[PDB]
Amino acid sequence: YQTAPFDSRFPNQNQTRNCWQNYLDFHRCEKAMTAKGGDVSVCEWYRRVYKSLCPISWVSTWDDRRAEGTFPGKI
Amino acid sequence: QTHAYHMVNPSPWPLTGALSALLMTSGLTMWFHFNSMTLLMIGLTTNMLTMYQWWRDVIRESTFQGHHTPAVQKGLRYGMILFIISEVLFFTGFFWAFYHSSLAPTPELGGCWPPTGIHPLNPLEVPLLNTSVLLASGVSITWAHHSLMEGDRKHMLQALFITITLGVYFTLLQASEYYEAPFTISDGVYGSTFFVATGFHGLHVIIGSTFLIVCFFRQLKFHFTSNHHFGFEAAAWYWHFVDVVWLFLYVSIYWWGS
Amino acid sequence: MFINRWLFSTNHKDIGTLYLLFGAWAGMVGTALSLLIRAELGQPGTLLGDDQIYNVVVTAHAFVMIFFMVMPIMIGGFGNWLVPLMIGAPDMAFPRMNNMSFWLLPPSFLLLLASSMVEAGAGTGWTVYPPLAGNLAHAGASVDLTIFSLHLAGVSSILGAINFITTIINMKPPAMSQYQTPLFVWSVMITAVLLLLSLPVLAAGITMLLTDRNLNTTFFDPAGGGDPILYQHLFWFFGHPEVYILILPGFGMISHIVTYYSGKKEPFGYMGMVWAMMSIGFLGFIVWAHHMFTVGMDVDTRAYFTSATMIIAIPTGVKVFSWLATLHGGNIKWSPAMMWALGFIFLFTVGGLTGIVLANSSLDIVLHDTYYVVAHFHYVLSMGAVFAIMGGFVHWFPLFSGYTLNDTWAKIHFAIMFVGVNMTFFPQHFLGLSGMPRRYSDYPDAYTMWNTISSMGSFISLTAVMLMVFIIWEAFASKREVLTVDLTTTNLEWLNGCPPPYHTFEEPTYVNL
Amino acid sequence: ITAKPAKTPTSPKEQAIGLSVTFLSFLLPAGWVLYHLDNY
Amino acid sequence: FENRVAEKQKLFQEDNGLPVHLKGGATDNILYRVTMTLCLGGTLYSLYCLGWASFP
Amino acid sequence: MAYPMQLGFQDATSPIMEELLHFHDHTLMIVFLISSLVLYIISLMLTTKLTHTSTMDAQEVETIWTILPAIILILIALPSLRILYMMDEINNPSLTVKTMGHQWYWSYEYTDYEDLSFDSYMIPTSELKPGELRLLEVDNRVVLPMEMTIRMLVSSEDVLHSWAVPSLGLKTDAIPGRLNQTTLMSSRPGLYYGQCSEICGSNHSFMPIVLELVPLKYFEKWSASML
Amino acid sequence: GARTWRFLTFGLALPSVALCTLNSWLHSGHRERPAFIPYHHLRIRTKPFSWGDGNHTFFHNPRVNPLPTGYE
Amino acid sequence: GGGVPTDEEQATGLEREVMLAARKGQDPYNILAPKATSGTKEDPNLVPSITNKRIVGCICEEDNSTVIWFWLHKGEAQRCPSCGTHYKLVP
Amino acid sequence: YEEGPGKNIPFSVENKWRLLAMMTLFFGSGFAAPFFIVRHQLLK
Ligand code: HEA
Ligand code: HEA
Ligand SMILES: CCCCC/C=C/C/C=C/C/C=C/C/C=C\CCCC(=O)O[C@H](COC(=O)CCCCCCCCCCCCCCCCC)COP(=O)(O)OCCN
Ligand SMILES: CCCCCC/C=C/CCCCCCCCCC(=O)O[C@H](COC(=O)CCCCCCCCCCCCCCC)COP(=O)(O)OC[C@@H](O)CO
Ligand SMILES: CCCCCC/C=C\CCCCCCCCCC(=O)O[C@H](COC(=O)CCCCCCCCCCCCCCC)COP(=O)(O)OC[C@@H](O)CO
Ligand SMILES: CCCCCCCCCCO[C@@H]1O[C@H](CO)[C@@H](O[C@H]2O[C@H](CO)[C@@H](O)[C@H](O)[C@H]2O)[C@H](O)[C@H]1O
Ligand SMILES: CCCCCCCCCCO[C@@H]1O[C@H](CO)[C@@H](O[C@H]2O[C@H](CO)[C@@H](O)[C@H](O)[C@H]2O)[C@H](O)[C@H]1O
Ligand SMILES: CCCCCCCCCCO[C@@H]1O[C@H](CO)[C@@H](O[C@H]2O[C@H](CO)[C@@H](O)[C@H](O)[C@H]2O)[C@H](O)[C@H]1O
Ligand SMILES: C[C@H](CCC(=O)O)[C@H]1CC[C@H]2[C@@H]3[C@H](O)C[C@@H]4C[C@H](O)CC[C@]4(C)[C@H]3C[C@H](O)[C@]12C
Ligand code: CUA
Ligand SMILES: [Xe]
Ligand SMILES: [Zn+2]
Repeated sequence: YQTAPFDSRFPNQNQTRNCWQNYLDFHRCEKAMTAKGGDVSVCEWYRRVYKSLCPISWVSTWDDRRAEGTFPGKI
Repeated sequence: QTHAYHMVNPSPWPLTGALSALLMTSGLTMWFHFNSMTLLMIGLTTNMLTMYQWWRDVIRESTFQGHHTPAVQKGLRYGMILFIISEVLFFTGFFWAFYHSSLAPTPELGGCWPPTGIHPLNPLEVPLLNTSVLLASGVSITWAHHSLMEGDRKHMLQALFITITLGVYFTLLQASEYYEAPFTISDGVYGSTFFVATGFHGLHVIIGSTFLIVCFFRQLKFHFTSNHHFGFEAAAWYWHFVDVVWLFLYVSIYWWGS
Repeated sequence: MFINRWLFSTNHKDIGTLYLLFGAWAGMVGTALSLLIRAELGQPGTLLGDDQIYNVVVTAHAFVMIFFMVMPIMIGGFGNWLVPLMIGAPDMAFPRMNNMSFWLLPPSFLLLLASSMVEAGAGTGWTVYPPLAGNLAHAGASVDLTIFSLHLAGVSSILGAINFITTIINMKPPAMSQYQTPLFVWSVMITAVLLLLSLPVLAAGITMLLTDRNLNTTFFDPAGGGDPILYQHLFWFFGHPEVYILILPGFGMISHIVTYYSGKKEPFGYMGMVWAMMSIGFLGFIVWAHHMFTVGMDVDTRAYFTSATMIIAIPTGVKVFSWLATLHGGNIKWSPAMMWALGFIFLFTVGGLTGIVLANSSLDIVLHDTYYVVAHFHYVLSMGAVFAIMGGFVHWFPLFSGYTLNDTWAKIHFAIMFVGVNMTFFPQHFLGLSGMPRRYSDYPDAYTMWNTISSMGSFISLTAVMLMVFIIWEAFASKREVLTVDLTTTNLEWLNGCPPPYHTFEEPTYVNL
Repeated sequence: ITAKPAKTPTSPKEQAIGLSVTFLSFLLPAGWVLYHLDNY
Repeated sequence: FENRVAEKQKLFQEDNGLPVHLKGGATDNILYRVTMTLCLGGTLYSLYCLGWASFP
Repeated sequence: MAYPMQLGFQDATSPIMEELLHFHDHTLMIVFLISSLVLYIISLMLTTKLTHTSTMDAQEVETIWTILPAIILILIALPSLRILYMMDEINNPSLTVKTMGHQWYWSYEYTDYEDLSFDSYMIPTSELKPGELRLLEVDNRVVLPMEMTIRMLVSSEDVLHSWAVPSLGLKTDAIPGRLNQTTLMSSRPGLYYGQCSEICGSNHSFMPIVLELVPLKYFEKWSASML
Repeated sequence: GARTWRFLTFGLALPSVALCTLNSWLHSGHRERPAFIPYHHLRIRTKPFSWGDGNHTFFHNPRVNPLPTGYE
Repeated sequence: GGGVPTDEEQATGLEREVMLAARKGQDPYNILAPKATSGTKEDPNLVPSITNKRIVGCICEEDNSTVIWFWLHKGEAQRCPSCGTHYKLVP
Repeated sequence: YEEGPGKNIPFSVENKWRLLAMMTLFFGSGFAAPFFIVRHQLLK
């Protein structure tokens, strides 16, 4: 892993949804693996991609909203 | 003159209207920023005085003085159509804002439409009733038009009264809707698009209803002939415009956007 | 009698005179703002010591020149004076509504000068983009007063558009088809259609900005799901038609001036000139996103906007070549108005061609938000509009006033102005190519030489403006009353004398089929 | 264009006065503000 | 109601030199003065407000 | 960076800026030629005592006046659009860097592996080291590997800004709530300068961009030292 | 003619309004309000409103419109 | 049911004058385009006027975009300076 | 209303020197205004 590869779902200059989708994907997968006592290494691809693409302040705001119960995406 | 056009007497109403615009805008500024409604209420008063006296004079010039030859009437027809076109393009801007927001919902909304936490109105309840009301009022205003062309005073007044009653019913239903809505103008872009688009539409319904009421009183005073009644035609065109904007709002915001 | 005539007017000529006076006054304001801009940039470092005030000066400069100088002069002034005369009509369709289009402009201007005097002004650019124009980065009344100034100007021009379209469609002689109306009348009709369709979209967008600033809407605020780029689309959907609004009446005046001073009865290729203006008007609605090539839109969208934008060169070239073919074989009269019109054709062509450079999205990445854009529009808009206005002013001044100008003084004025504008704007191309951003109060040291020259140019144009006022004074001071003009057989606006009586065409023209 | 002789001809001297007053009306107020920018 | 348009046509066509905004009689004069006083006074008040708002 | 008395573009540092230089040369030749032809024909129309003032037939000449411009526009559009599609063309970046605009400075995030981030402020004129450039120097430069495809993601934490580096052919608006992507590839080491290119208030003139392009080994040493 | 348009008014248009009125009146009961969640994209306050305490929307309904801090 | 006034009953001022003149096939307010004669010296176009001169616009050939404007004076017929068509003023 | 040269304007051209005063005040006020607004903002 060097950086997030080209993703044909997000081929344009606006990459907002690429960051968002990988953040959701990581947290949905982390919930599925924890809720069984499973293994979060399965979620690693999504973690590396969102960490690469997403502004630190977006990740930090989303994290705070998940802990507050105000995150508006479905996890 | 040996042309058929109207040389208008020098008039103060353009200047009083221009100053009413200054007072309403400086008044909104002084309400939003300086905690005061004074200028705004003066501007609203001078705006209503200006519109009353200007359109009174147009009635004096036409019904009482005979200045509306066929050539003048043709100009007024073009003027009202061009005015309605400018109002269509105004609404187009709000529809553009609605489709921009709803077709590409941002992550702050939950990346979905309607946004997370928004409970839209059921479009089959009061919004469907509002649709039947304005469509019915388009039928009754057409009955009024035909009664007037056929020389039938009683049925013109009955049809126009029914049209106005339906306009008022829409306005009271929308007022009630506004109060019962569990979302507000501050509920993000969903509230913003809903209240600004339907709010400008409700303003046009009140304007349209007011125009129909002017036509009702002019008809009671025998101003219209079976052949010459442009104020009635203009109010009917404006009323159909208000109906058609509603149908677009209903399909776009209430139904497709729910 | 004075208040009845000048405050309660229902006369197209008097209202045209009010618009010309208003526009000339606004031009002094806009010129003063332009000289403050070039004084700040005239040497490296800070002059005003306040970059918020610099940004307010730049913003006001543009609003004054567009909304209070060009549109009032071209449409309110020449339009109201000439359109009824050129179609033999006794006035405008809505002579009282016409007076309200005029009287909305002083209040509009007052709201703009209030924006600049309260808080720290609206230092937004004339585009007023959020979030800079929002209630956090521009807290206070300044931006709201700018929005209201635009509302009043917007209502003035929408009602004026309704009046011109109705007048031109409904008030010609019954034998005169639309294909027997003069090109200036076509240019006003088409401008009025663009105003009618574009200003309501601007009104929707700045109303959304008002509600985001004051009613807790979020049309342009990502926190509520809004999008700053939506404002840009609404603004430029108006803004591109607006630049064609600013030049089209100038195209009409240039057609009349070139025809007149070539000693011709008619412009070359009349139906081609009508086609070209209608084509430019139509295409002007489908190109707006060339103002947005750096905001992150899709490559195919950039390809479309590049291609559509370049198409406008075709009808535009037909007009340029048609003006040249009107000169062809003329008995040329080297009047000052002809000099303005020839200056127009050349300077408009240069600016139009830098437009075609900018149309290329790829190159636009490097030229966007640089002085190359500033150079482009000061050629095509600033010099185009101004040269067309000065040509129209010196041509029709004797019609409006009954008095002649001193032609030698008017030629001196032209010569000074031609030197000044070229010395001011030509070097801005170099500044843009070499990467100097627009909307800057100061610049890296490398950009000093061309900024210095540009600022020296701005003072030469000031000398021309001061001379222009003197020349107008000398004409009213000397009172050389017009007797005759040539070519009245193809210039109906002259046929009632100079100035024409308060009421003209009480008895309409006789035109048979 | 043809015109009657000037009803009230403006001599070279009258033009120098007109030009001078015009230029001063532009230059003096702006000059006063720009000269005092330090004091501001 | 009764059709009294002919009586209003006679009033508004009387050869008395009045402009149409005043031809109805003394009530027109009163409404005009109220309108123009509120407009001019309101405009003077808006300038005062500008003077106030122009300083901290 | 620009130099005194410069007329044209900064020397190209990237292959796409090279393509833009060659495309501008082609287009400028056409601008010159058309400008010159219009001025020439004006002088030609104005320099003869010969006259023809009767009605002229326009139909034949208007074919020439529409077809020749249409051909010229196609000859500009073909290479313009080839370059447009080249700067969109899928590439595999080896590095992603974020930049966030602020009133009035840039921050940079290198979060491919480490959480590295820092702010980048204009050096005031009173603090410039001898020989440093007024309005262009920053305290913390954007360290990047040369000869490698880099993905830059641009956004804002407040108002609009625009992240520009003329010598690389780059300009991408910085919009809050939006992540705009561009590709960066430097053919050379060195320092490459740019300036905020969307009006963002009083200090718009004073929040520059400085890239520092170094061989990959030195980029990796710099990254490692940052832990 | 007028006779036809009156026929449509009374025979189709007003009967439609009567049926939609019945539909509306039958579904008019108060819905149970949802749990309050202080979502950051809702109850926006960038400037106080220019009426009341600055925190109430113009047609605020206590039963169904929570404030930023929740139901009154 | 009646009760709506007709134009015949209630039109007034210039509207009524236009209405009454159209019933008689007259056009005192210049609503209609006049039909040209052959325009020869024997058959000139007859230009009504309430005064001793009136502006004539001559569309010399159908579909000409250029209209030729001139004052036509009381007295001997005048000719369009572009096509030579004759016009005679009839006060 | 009065008709003819110098009579179709809201300002008098009866006296060229009074005209020069009025034109000077008219265009001079417009040109001065931005200098005095800048001064006003700087003195804040
Ligand atoms: C009078 C006003 C006016 C006119 C008429 C135009 C005309 C054109 N403009 Fe310009 N423009 C502005 C005023 C105007 N513009 C303003 C004010 C801005 C900046 C707004 C802001 O950001 O503040 C601007 C900005 C602007 C941009 C955005 C640049 C950026 O911000 O990065 C672009 C992009 O495509 C554009 C292109 C054009 C084109 C292609 C034309 C065409 O219509 C030109 C067509 C004319 C010709 C081409 C010349 C004549 C033709 C011939 C002689 C025939 C032969 C020619 C060829 C074969 C090429 N202009
Ligand atoms: C019609 C529009 C127009 C006109 C005429 C002008 C005229 C001038 N402009 Fe510009 N300008 C703009 C429109 C115009 N401008 C716009 C839209 C912007 C962008 C704002 C933004 O970024 O948001 C701009 C920005 C702009 C900038 C860039 C600021 C920056 O990016 O920081 C500069 C820099 O030099 C400039 C300079 C000038 C100068 C020196 C003049 C003049 O001094 C040139 C000489 C012309 C005159 C002196 C006019 C004379 C006319 C009259 C006085 C009327 C007479 C009336 C009658 C005869 C009836 N203007
Ligand atoms: C019943 C049917 C219709 C009712 C009409 C509305 C009544 C009051 C206002 C009148 C003006 C309406 C026009 C549209 C403007 C803005 C918003 C109006 C829509 C409305 O009334 O929305 C209300 C908010 O009003 C608000 O903020 C307060 C709004 C009051 C101040 C508005 C000021 C804005 C004026 C803008 C002027 C621009 C004009 C454009 C000119 C263009 C020219 C080119 C919604 O209530 P809420 O509590 O949030 O949610 C309901 C919760 N139970
Ligand atoms: C409670 C109120 C609060 C809200 C306030 C806002 C304003 C509300 C106003 C409603 C509009 C009332 C208009 C009344 C016009 C009456 C004059 C009229 O109707 O005039 C007629 C001409 O029409 C004409 O000018 C046609 C004139 C058409 C006017 C068009 C009106 C639409 C105006 C909209 C206002 C702006 C909306 C924009 C909002 C952003 C006269 O000709 P006839 O009818 O042929 O008569 C002659 C015959 O009798 C002869 O036999
Ligand atoms: C933020 C707050 C800012 C808002 C400020 C609003 C601005 C100004 C205050 C408005 C004051 C209006 C007073 C009444 C104006 C009535 C105009 C009218 O009705 O004009 C008529 C013509 O326009 C016609 O018909 C058809 C056109 C009728 C137009 C009615 C006026 C509407 C004004 C607002 C419209 C904006 C449009 C919305 C789209 C963006 C009549 O023309 P006249 O020349 O009078 O007479 C001709 C004679 O032959 C008649 O016998
Ligand atoms: C001949 C013409 C007659 C002119 C008379 C003008 C009419 C009103 C004059 C008094 O001015 C008012 O005074 C109130 C204070 O004394 C203000 O309260 C305002 O401030 C309150 C704050 O307590 C808020 O509730 C409201 O914005 C508002 O009432 C109110 O806004 C403002 O209009
Ligand atoms: C962008 C357009 C600007 C173009 C520049 C105009 C050209 C200069 C015009 C003259 O302006 C004046 O200059 C004087 C200086 O020459 C100033 O006197 C100032 O300086 C004098 C001498 O130093 C003192 O005696 C005075 O008291 C003092 O006010 C005076 O105020 C100012 O009106
Ligand atoms: C006939 C032509 C028109 C004539 C115009 C007449 C103008 C009337 C002047 C009234 O002045 C008012 O004074 C109030 C008290 O001084 C202000 O109250 C407001 O400001 C107060 C400051 O004490 C606050 O308590 C509140 O926001 C509010 O009461 C209010 O803004 C202002 O309008
Ligand atoms: C009695 C009177 C006659 C009208 C006349 O010829 O002057 C009639 C004719 C039409 C009547 C109106 C229409 O029937 C419609 C309405 C019917 C409602 O029941 C009363 C109000 C209402 C608005 C009526 C008022 C009044 O009774 C009117 C105006
Ligand atoms: Cu940041 Cu301009
Ligand atoms: Xe507007
Ligand atoms: Zn003829």
